[PDB]
Amino acid sequence: IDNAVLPEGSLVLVTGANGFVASHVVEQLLEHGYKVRGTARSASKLANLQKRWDAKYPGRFETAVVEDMLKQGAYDEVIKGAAGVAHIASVVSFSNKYDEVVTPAIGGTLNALRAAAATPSVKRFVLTSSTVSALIPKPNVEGIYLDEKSWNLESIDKAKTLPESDPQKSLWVYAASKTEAELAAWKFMDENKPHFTLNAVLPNYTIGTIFDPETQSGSTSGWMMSLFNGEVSPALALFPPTYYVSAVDIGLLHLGCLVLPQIERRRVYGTAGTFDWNTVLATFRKLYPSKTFPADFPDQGQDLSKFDTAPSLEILKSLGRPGWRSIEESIKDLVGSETAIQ
Amino acid sequence: DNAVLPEGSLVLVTGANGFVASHVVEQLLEHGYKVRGTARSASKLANLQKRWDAKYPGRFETAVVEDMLKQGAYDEVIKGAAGVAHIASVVSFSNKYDEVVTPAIGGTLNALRAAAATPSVKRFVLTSSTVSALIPKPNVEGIYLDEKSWNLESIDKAKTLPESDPQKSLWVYAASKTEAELAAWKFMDENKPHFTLNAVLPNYTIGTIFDPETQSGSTSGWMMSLFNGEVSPPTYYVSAVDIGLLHLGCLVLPQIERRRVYGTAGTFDWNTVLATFRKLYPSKTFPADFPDQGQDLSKFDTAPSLEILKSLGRPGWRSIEESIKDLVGSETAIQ
Repeated sequence: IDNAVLPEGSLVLVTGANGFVASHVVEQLLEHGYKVRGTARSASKLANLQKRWDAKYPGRFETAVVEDMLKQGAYDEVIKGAAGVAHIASVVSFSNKYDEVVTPAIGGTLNALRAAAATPSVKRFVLTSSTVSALIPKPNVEGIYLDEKSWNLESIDKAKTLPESDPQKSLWVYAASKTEAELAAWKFMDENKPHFTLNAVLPNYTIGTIFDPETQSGSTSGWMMSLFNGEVSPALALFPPTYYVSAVDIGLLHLGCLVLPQIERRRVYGTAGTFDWNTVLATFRKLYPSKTFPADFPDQGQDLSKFDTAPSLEILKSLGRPGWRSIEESIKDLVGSETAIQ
Repeated sequence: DNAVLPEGSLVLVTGANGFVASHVVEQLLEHGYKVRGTARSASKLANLQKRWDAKYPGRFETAVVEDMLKQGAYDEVIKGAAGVAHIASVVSFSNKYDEVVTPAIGGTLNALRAAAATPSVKRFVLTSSTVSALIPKPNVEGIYLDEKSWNLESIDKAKTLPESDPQKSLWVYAASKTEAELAAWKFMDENKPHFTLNAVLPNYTIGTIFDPETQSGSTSGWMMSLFNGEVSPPTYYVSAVDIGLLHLGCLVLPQIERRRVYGTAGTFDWNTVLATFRKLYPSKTFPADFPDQGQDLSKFDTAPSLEILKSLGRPGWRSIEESIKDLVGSETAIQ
């Protein structure tokens, strides 16, 4: 990558590297000649992915264990030698209680940022936020344009007082946690003025290959894979139409945020195009004509929102892509195509 | 395609001046049908007659029916009609159960008798309500409404509730709608007439008010009063255009016979409405959010409704923001 701010062969720390989106960030870093150190709560969580990257990119990926993401000093050992950091602000919804979900998301982000501020070698930091830090997808709402100034401020209070019976409450709690974490990151940058530059990537609904299905199935692509296999969730039919984005493209967006000189203090939207479950089902049926699939879902309406994707397309162009990968190609990355083996 | 009423046929719409009825009329006229619309006086239809004379020239005609109950009331106006849409409206000039419920049944039975004596009438659609199935109550699990659900409870409740009960008028309205729809289905079974009956059961209808001077005593009229800052259970909304489409499908679609068709698009409360008002009119000031009304946990069997909408060219229910926009518009800075 010409004029890269992180030299070729530099080491990037990717937190939560076992996660589905994170594993695509790692893969695109490795694909472009960078070394990666990936953290997980236990070595077992990375063993399969470690096996894949040792085969695919020998000697370029290393597992690092961070048992407590919140503990002070948690990243102080693993960050040493890193020229960049990719922190994925993951949300653990083991509970309905706002404080149990939102606070660890902020706390993990601040901990990673503190570690970077104490490491002079770190030059770039990329935070994985979400489009929910701008808005919750709402079908058939006109006049929604999201840009780098759009913030989901409402989600913070809304997530606190929604009825438990509301089918969308978990989505709102996830939105509050992503919003609060991204806000905390930008506030950290302004208050502490650290030596590194921060960028945020805001993926929407990421569709792509699941490298290790046994552990990565609790992901956007994992849910789509369960649908492919004939599973239907009641929350599935109440999910709003939204934007998809290819998992490779999301990995590229993080790579550009880490290495490209023209990308500083940006919020980069991962929003390729709109979709609903019936477009997914139609693509399943074309890719596997012999397979039986669930029936079409009742109409969920249409997403009329639009996103300012100018820095995203700039990054994609700088990294050699004509534009967004198509949903049909993205879905094919996930489920493959029907083959008659002879 | 395959409409059971020929294209260009005449439909009699009773009470055509009413808000819901006027949307039934508009959707019939929009689809190339002729409409004869009745009202208690010509004055109640003059404004609507002017609008439909402009929008659909020569396709709407006013007919005066002073007494909806009197025998023979529809004998002239029904002649030549291939369909009848009777809106079972409820006149709440009184709290007395007998004074409210009895005319609702009597008008329905009179319309049905007129259709039974007119061979040209092939389809009859009755405007009932979701209150003929249930009265909305917040935070009740396991409520599923289907075409067998009947609000039998409302009949006794409406007669003996205390006057101080804030819900008493709603229960009397529920009893009138239930008793009228029951009477219609019982008429079909006892008299076995030549035409087919369908019922549309709207919930809270939201849409454009064609004639504000006369149509404001409606669900949409109440919302417009809130929009204008007046404050005078959570339930399902439905777009007024969708309700008109549901009546049209009940009148012309071959796949729809002896059905109770729910107009129930999605749940809402007044604070959802106020939020939509504030977004549509950022400069305008509106009433404060209401105290928590609870949540509507009921679900409706909307299978024939969605079949009708699909057959008439729609992807599904019209959205609440689109429906509220139909009613109040959006803020404009005129240059």
